Amino acid sequence: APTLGIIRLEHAKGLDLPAYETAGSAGMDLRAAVAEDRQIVLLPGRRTLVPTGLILEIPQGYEVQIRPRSGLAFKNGITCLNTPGTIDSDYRGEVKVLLINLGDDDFRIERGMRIAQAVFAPVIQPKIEERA
Amino acid sequence: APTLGIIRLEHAKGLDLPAYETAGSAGMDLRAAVAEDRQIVLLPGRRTLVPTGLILEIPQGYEVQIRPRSGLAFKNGITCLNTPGTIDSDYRGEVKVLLINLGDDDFRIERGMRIAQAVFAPVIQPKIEERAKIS
Amino acid sequence: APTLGIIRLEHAKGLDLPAYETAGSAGMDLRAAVAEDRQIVLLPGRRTLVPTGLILEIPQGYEVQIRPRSGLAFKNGITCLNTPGTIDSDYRGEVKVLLINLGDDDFRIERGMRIAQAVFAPVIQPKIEERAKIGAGGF
Repeated sequence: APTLGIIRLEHAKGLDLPAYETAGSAGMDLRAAVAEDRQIVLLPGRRTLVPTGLILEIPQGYEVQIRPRSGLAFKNGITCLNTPGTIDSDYRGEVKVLLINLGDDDFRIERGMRIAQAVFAPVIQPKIEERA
Repeated sequence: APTLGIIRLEHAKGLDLPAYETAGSAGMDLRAAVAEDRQIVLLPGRRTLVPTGLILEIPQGYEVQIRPRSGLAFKNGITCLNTPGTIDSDYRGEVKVLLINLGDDDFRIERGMRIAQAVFAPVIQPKIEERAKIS
Repeated sequence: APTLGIIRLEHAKGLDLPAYETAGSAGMDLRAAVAEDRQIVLLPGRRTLVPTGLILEIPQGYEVQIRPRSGLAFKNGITCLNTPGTIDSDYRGEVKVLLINLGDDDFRIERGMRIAQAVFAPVIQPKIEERAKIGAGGF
């Protein structure tokens, strides 16, 4: 099995590492690493980039997809706007989740809230051949 | 090849099992297993769960992704809000599809309508190693 | 490595083909093949199907996923409405990207603009077995 490296930045240190819940799980929940005293309200129609405080180190040949939580999508109409979000094996910046409120409630985002799921997947760079 | 188990519930009566159209197909189309003599109305901005009438039995090591139907996205602005929806090997509920109307017309959901596609894939759980420095 | 064939239609003449930025890139950017000195102005809440002028010949056992660019989603609220758009190995039509504007400002699509990314990956088909009796997936 490949190894996924995770660095917790300072604002993610008090939150758990991502992990698979069971041997059957497809993904790992990611949480909002906003400050405890800086909760936000995502208004209907609006979008916001939510920090996780994580840097991912994905080996060559793999990617991580950032997918929506189904519960939040159903209950509140919240989703990830750029889904599935593509984290490259090459990326060493912080992973951030772009949420959009496509419902009609004023949705509160708080530190520690589960906001998305990460799925680790193979990816290939094919030879690209122009043809007639 | 791995085997995907499918249970058809009673309200899926008369609807075929999902199947791949060809050896080249990446996904299987799912249909709306809603009551036969009713149209469900999905107004602009609204979302709703649509039953497929299927329980999937996905073997450990694999997942199913639920992806949008392109034709309904183009023609009516309809999509799957939580796309790509993740169904794991633990899940044994009925598969439901979360549609949202991001167009300007009343959209009518009818029995048998194709509403999404299912893509079956292996899933990998990498070893998670916390690191203090960029490698 | 497998080979992705790309046939260029007339309106993609003059444009760079899709290519990976680095050896670690998961996706390669797709460009709008609208006529030069033509524009698509996409108003808030509207969707439009943007031509790439490319046909992909993907070999069997693989698919291409059309996914959104993160920068357009963040900066403009633009996304791919049918994401991830599946292109299978049987598909020989022109690739067209279905953009929707979920932001507040107009979004102007111009020739050559990078409007999506394509991710190439293996795909499998399981055997399907009907059963009578008996996790992410529920709501």
